[PDB]
Amino acid sequence: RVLKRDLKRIAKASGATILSTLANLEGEETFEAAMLGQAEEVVQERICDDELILIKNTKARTSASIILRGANDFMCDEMERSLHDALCVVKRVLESKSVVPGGGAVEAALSIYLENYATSMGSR
Amino acid sequence: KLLEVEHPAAKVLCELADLQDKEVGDGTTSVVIIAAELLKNADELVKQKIHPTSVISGYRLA
Amino acid sequence: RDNKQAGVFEPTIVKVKSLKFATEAAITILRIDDLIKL
Amino acid sequence: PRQLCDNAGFDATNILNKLRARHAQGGTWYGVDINNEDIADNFEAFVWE
Amino acid sequence: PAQIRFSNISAAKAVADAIRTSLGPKGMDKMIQDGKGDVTITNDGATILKQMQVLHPAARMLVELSKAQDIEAGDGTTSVVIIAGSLLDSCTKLLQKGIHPTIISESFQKALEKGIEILTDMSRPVELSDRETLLNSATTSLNSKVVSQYSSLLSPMSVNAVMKVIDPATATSVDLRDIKIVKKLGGTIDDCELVEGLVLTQKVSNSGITRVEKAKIGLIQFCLSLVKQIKKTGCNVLLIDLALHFLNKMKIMVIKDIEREDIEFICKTIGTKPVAHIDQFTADMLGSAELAEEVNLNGSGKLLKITGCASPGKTVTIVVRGSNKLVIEEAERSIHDALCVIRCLVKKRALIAGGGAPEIELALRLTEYSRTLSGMESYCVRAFADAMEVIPSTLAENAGLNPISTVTELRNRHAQGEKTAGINVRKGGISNILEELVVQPLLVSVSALTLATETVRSILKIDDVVNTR
Ligand SMILES: Nc1ncnc2c1ncn2[C@@H]1O[C@H](COP(=O)(O)OP(=O)(O)OP(=O)(O)O)[C@@H](O)[C@H]1O
Ligand SMILES: Nc1ncnc2c1ncn2[C@@H]1O[C@H](COP(=O)(O)OP(=O)(O)OP(=O)(O)O)[C@@H](O)[C@H]1O
Repeated sequence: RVLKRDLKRIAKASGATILSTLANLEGEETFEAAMLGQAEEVVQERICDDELILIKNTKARTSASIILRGANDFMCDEMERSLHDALCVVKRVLESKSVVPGGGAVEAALSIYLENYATSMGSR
Repeated sequence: KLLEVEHPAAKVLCELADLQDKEVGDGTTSVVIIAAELLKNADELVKQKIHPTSVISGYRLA
Repeated sequence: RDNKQAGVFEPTIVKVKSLKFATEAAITILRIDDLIKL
Repeated sequence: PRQLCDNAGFDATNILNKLRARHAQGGTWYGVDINNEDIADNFEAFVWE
Repeated sequence: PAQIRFSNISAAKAVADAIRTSLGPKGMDKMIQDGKGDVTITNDGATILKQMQVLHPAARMLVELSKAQDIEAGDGTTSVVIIAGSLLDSCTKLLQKGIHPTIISESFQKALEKGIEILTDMSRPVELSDRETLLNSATTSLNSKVVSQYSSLLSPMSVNAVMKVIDPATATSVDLRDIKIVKKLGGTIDDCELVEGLVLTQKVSNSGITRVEKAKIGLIQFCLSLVKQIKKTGCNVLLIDLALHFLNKMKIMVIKDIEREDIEFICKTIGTKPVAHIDQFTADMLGSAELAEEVNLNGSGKLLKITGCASPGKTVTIVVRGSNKLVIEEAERSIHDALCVIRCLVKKRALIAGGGAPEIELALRLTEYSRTLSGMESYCVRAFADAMEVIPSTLAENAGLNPISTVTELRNRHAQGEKTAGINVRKGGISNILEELVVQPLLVSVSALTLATETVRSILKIDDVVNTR
């Protein structure tokens, strides 16, 4: 009873292929050495109220997980959207190959240089 | 996207939202406040006996 | 405050294309000198 | 210097844009000329106050 | 009669007051709103006057005046409307003093014939056989148009096209009907192909061979909706689902869905004629060709390349590719503007400067000829010279300078110098026009003077209007 969207990140982790049907159009085969990946260690860690399954050192995943252990559902649901909002701030900066200090620092510095440049040209 | 003003001057600023998300994906309303204040300062130049041809060629070098 | 200490950073392509698109939009409206309706 | 170009019939924007460019280079005594339609050093031309 | 004379002038003055701001490359843009509520943003003066929807007959004659310049020259549409309206402005001051319009009409013809010989001696003659002078003059006017980065490549495509149809320095009149430009989606303008025969953008679907050597083409007009009499002459290419099966058994290429405007183009390439019926369809109405196939190019698509006409006829065709559909429709007009500018030199092998340059010497020398004349030729010809200064006065307005002080400084430059001085709209100032590479042919100015004078003579000859049912 594993979710479908969770399995798309698992098959992308170990580099395995998702098999929709086991029947190979005339019989039944398991497609050996095709739908299998590689890993190192899978431990069933004792986490309170949900015993989770962690995977370590897959083929090409680069992803992780943050276990937001708390007290109730009020503080855990608000902290999950806080982690998602803080993820996209650091993500959108460290993509594009160079950055600039913004938030009013760009236009305030341009208001002084372009005025001194305006007095250097003339000609209407 | 939901603002519908039936005016051709306001219809010009509708298409720059489509050129902003397809280029980078962010920035959209910072283009609008800059370009409208660009038009308001240039409108004061028209009353000060300046032709807009010097305003257009001066804006591309700025 | 200093943006280097606070870590407030913006990409360059959102700052370059904003000044590029806003002046080309201000050019097109400033080139309008006559109105024709049908 | 703007109303001095308006009352003399000169181009008020063509002189004042070249007058501020002359002051930006280091000209401290450059102003408008009532005879010629260009800028000139008023200290050298004996236009004093 | 004065209520109808001033009504024709003030209606024509309102037309010239709108189109004058779109003069030059730095002209002001316009906002056109049709009756259905849409908006269109464009600055072409021939496009604005088509969507003006005027109702006065004096304003409707300026619409026919705008189309009269594009058929003989193909360049300078908005330059004719400004001098036509400003001439009636100077005629309004003459009509207040008590002059009959039939004296101003004959005096404007003497100002026209004197205006031709002034522009003749001040022009620079060029050689038609030299393709280098034809290349730089064509890429000069194309730099101010929409397609400006491909002007150095599209200009030799128009030079080599006219040299295959028109013999150099022998023919005067060039018809622009027998030339065709095709366009397809995908590809680039950098790759070009000059086909001496014909090209169609249709397909050979569903004939599954698409390659025929030793081909004779017969244009069929009777719609097949019979095949043995086609095979009686041995025809292999036909030009127009149950009819598809029998034609494939007879091994004949089937190409259909052809516009009637393209039918006349096939009549001059190979020498074939459209048939009327099957019993009339014989071997006397067909042609001969050595190649007829569909080449699947990477950018040009599936085009029909037919070469080897071996018949009398002067046709050549240019294959143009390009990425966007809005680019290739402007690229077709880019070569068409290059096709028309070579047509201006084959009738008048001369060049003049641009940017308000020849209008200064046209206004100064006609004033000196008006000082020696008498009668009404001392006032109306002097008013003809005063209305020739509206072109540099409007070009100084669109350049961002003073409209009075630029033309006044140009009049002193032409009094001691020549036609080199003028207004440069790229740098925004008075400079040598021949050094900044801005040239125009002779017929863009000498026919704009002729058509605007004939319109004013047609306007001043109208005394009263009458309704008819
Ligand atoms: N961390 C920050 N600190 C201070 N100011 C910020 C910060 N992030 C963004 N800003 C400011 O907020 C503005 C962004 O406004 P907002 O996000 O409401 O619309 P927008 O993104 O400009 O619209 P669009 O999506 O078209 O570009 C920017 O002009 C920027 O100066
Ligand atoms: N490179 C240039 N520099 C200065 N003036 C120019 C230049 N090119 C054209 N002009 C001026 O612009 C006028 C033509 O105006 P415009 O370009 O708006 O119409 P057009 O495109 O020539 O119309 P058409 O192509 O139908 O003749 C000419 O009279 C000419 O004097």
